[PDB]
Amino acid sequence: KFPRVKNWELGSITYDTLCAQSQQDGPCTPRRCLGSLVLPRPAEQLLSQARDFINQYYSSIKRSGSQAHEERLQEVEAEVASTGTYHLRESELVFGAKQAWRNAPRCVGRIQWGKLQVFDARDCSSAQEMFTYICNHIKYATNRGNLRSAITVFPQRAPGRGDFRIWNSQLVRYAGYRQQDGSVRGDPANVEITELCIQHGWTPGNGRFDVLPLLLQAPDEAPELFVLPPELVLEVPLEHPTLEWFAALGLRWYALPAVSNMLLEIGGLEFSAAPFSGWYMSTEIGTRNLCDPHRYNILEDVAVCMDLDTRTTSSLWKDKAAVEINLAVLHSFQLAKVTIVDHHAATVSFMKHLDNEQKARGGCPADWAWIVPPISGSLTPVFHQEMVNYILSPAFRYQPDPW
Amino acid sequence: GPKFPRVKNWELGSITYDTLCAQSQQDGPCTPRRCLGSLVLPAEQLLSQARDFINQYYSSIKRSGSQAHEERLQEVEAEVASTGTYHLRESELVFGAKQAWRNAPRCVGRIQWGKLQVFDARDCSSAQEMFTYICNHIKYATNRGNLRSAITVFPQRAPGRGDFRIWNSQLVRYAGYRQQDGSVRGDPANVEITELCIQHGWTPGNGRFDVLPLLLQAPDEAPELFVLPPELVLEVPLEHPTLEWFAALGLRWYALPAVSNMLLEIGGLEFSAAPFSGWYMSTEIGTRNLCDPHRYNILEDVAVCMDLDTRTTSSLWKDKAAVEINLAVLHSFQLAKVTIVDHHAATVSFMKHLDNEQKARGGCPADWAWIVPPISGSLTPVFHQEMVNYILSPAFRYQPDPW
Ligand code: HEM
Ligand code: HEM
Ligand SMILES: Cc1cc(N)nc(C[C@H]2CNC[C@H]2OCCNCC(F)(F)[C@H]2CCCCN2)c1
Ligand SMILES: Cc1cc(N)nc(C[C@H]2CNC[C@H]2OCCNCC(F)(F)[C@H]2CCCCN2)c1
Ligand SMILES: C[C@H](O)[C@H](O)[C@H]1CNc2nc(N)[nH]c(=O)c2N1
Ligand SMILES: C[C@H](O)[C@H](O)[C@H]1CNc2nc(N)[nH]c(=O)c2N1
Ligand SMILES: [Zn+2]
Repeated sequence: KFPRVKNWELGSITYDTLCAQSQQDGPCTPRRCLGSLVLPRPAEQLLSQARDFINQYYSSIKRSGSQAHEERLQEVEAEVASTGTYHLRESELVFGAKQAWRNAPRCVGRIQWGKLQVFDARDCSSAQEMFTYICNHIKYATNRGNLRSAITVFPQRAPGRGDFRIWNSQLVRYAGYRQQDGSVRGDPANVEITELCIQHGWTPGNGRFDVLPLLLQAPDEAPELFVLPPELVLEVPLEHPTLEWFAALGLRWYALPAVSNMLLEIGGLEFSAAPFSGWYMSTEIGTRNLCDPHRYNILEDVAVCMDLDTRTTSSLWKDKAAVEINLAVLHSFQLAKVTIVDHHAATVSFMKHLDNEQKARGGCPADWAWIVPPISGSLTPVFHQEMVNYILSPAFRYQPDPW
Repeated sequence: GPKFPRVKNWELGSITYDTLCAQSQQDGPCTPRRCLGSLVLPAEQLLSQARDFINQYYSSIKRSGSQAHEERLQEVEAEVASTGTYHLRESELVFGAKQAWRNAPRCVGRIQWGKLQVFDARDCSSAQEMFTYICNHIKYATNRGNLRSAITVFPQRAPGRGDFRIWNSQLVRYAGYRQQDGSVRGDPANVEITELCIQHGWTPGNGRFDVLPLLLQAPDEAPELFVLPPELVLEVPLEHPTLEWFAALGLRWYALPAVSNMLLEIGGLEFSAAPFSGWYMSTEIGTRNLCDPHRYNILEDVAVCMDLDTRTTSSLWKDKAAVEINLAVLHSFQLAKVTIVDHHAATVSFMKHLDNEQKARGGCPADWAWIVPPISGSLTPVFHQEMVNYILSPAFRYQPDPW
């Protein structure tokens, strides 16, 4: 019934009781664990998700059962009855947004869950206006390098009609251009998205860090191409504290990590375009983005500059180079005065967050494989921490690509 | 598509469906409501388990349905009916032991499953004879440095009769002495067992690396204490290819990783004392044993020698040091010409193992968090491989400490 969660470093032990407020099923069954997969494959249902969410809200501001709580429940019943749907009040939205981040099992930065700038964008009618909002969000979130976490929430989905979508997977993304030789200049992860921009009229550059434009989609209309004003997009050239040759690799990364393809579910309403951003954890860039074989895959290159022995694996040239790369990122950011958090600091404050959430809620859904960073795993306290994963609502979801 | 778990590799973009999981006759800890994937520990019934394994045996020799097959079946239910247990034929045992290693979701060494040496010790009747048996195992398996995989199978559980048990978790372990100061000299993992040996008559050593004696338990007797002749316990003094001072730390490790407290379950029958052994992956010693906060914890020590800034996380001092320590392990094992495998090579052969298993059985149960190494996760290909975990049989199980 209630599972026992141990830390193998300290011998400490908790019991997750939060996991009973899970109303949504995951992929595992008693017969096989599938917890390592990246993805899945009526008035009544909405009304109870809403009732539950409203109760969560009035609880969150300790007014459960009071006057405004009663009339608000009746307001919702009344609106669903007559229309098959309802709408959120600004504050209610702001609550749900904070809560869906709080509930995200794969986010290691949740210590921050309470500090979130919310832009109400539900009064959007054109892709033009989407672009305007997307630009104010960026200017806000970037703040000359002192990064502030943000979300912008575009109009909810509606059964009569198509969705507001941002086709881009991230507001800021580097193009991936497919060469004659069947190789890739730029980011391999963004090949298909770079192809769409082009087909919808974009003139492409041909460097390895060409910021893609945005494809914005208003209901039931063709998507529209908007170029991001280059001064909004704060980038960081990568140099290395001791290695003078590093900078000449002309490596660089963008400051703002802002996901833009996930759906935000609150009280069983759905928000198909609701981009969110915080700040990077170094490993995201130094390890995944630059060292993944199916990304920029710079490991061999760097290591050769370091003059390490590539011939065998036991000289540990991959690990050696991986470290200098993450190192380079941290220095470069810290030097350009842009918010960055290394994997040690981040995981330490996630242990803290686990402890906060323990006393506050009786648990914390967490996805161990995603919370443990991609280098130096066991070197970080989270490695040694048993974790329970489950789905609480409000939530972010994956949704299908609009095309 | 197919109605079995679909299994993606994200570096390569390749897909497989796991049909092997259908063969799983036993629940693990996950449910649709919550994933417990990351948790470390979780007469009538006999006959059908036995029937199952006999069916497996006959499959493996291509004889499903035949006179010998069905006679063996008749033979087994005769024995159970008459006495409540039954006994394995020699080759049946060899098959099952190899099948339990093949079936183990948390071992990355499984590409070698077919090449294991099975020592039958079901005739053993004393703790002296147990000791002898263990000595031969260590001898054979150590093979002067050219390591050979082995298991020594002692007699099974009996209805109302005491188990054959090895009290030590591993055949070779270093002492852990609790200090009046609060600290621990030696390996803190081994505090209890060290204390259980002194209590049973061992005269303790003084060191960070004192090899423990064996507590061996014949059925229904107190455990007897046996000291391994030093010449049998092959150890590797640690040193660094280039950092000359490392050899001065006086760190060392033993060659033979030999688990000894696991239960081996074949077709219903339970072998409570059936120690097995292989060769190390570099990271077991260099990253867990030596760098864990709750073990030798030598990360700080080493970083000071390398002269890193240990006053801030973002110097990645832990990362740097851990890489040199892992490197020190490989160089030192290579130098002493003792078998070892680094995390890269190992993870590569596990991908090949996965490919093989797909073709042979249609899947491979795999505990992702456990397969992926404790440094350089995403640098090894297993990190990009989705894994299904489920329990097949023959199996190795954890089992309660005998005391
Ligand atoms: C504020 C600083 C933040 C840090 C340091 C951080 C860190 C991370 C990291 C390391 C991941 C793993 C992602 C990957 O490797 O692709 C992640 C995922 C995630 N984070 Fe954050 N995060 C931050 C802010 C936020 C904010 C503001 C939100 C929402 C408003 C958020 C919600 C999420 C979600 C929903 C995921 C899941 C990605 C997925 O399922 O694919 N995080 N975060
Ligand atoms: C041949 C060389 C082998 C290598 C390189 C290897 C590698 C590993 C590694 C790295 C682990 C994880 C250990 C940890 O960090 O706690 C492991 C676990 C395991 N291995 Fe192996 N293995 C080898 C041979 C064997 C053999 C001969 C057996 C038995 C026949 C075996 C059975 C197991 C089992 C049952 C586990 C799970 C331990 C647990 O559940 O705590 N392996 N293996
Ligand atoms: C808000 C926030 C802060 C932060 N530091 N980091 C993040 C994750 C970002 C950064 N670094 C990767 C990206 O994460 C994007 C979410 N995951 C992407 C994916 F891998 F799942 C694929 C497959 C299916 C869905 C689409 N893309 C978010
Ligand atoms: C046969 C073989 C080959 C190899 N390379 N490596 C091994 C694992 C050994 C060595 N290095 C770790 C140890 O694995 C032993 C089992 N690990 C789990 C544990 F240590 F946490 C505890 C708690 C649960 C109960 C059991 N023991 C075996
Ligand atoms: C298949 C596996 O689950 C996948 O490669 C995961 C592993 N852990 C991860 N962890 C984080 N933080 N981000 C990721 O994208 C992944 N990818
Ligand atoms: C807490 C977490 O489940 C635990 O620390 C696991 C993670 N992966 C592991 N993987 C291996 N090979 N060995 C281990 O001991 C662990 N420990
Ligand atoms: Zn699971």
